[PDB]
Amino acid sequence: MTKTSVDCTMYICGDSTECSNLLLQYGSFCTQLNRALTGIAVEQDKNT
Amino acid sequence: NQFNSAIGKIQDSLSSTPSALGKLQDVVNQNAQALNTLVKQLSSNFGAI
Repeated sequence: MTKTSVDCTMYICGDSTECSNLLLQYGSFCTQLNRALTGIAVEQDKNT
Repeated sequence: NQFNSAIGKIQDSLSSTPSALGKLQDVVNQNAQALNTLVKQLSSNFGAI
């Protein structure tokens, strides 16, 4: 499948510092989403 | 002779060379890390004081 990566910060905020401080203050969801996104790509490379 | 030698080669490879159990390690990692998250989430303010 297509290997997609999503910048959680930008996609949620899009170049907004105060939105960034809110979301970092909200927890560490961006890591998990990113790092599953990776896992899922490197799994695509491994299927092929 | 041959099948002995192959068993011995498996013995060195699993004795010295690392990263041979990457699958099982990865599973253990990925579980432990889901927990360390969910714990580390347990200390977020979610808008509260």
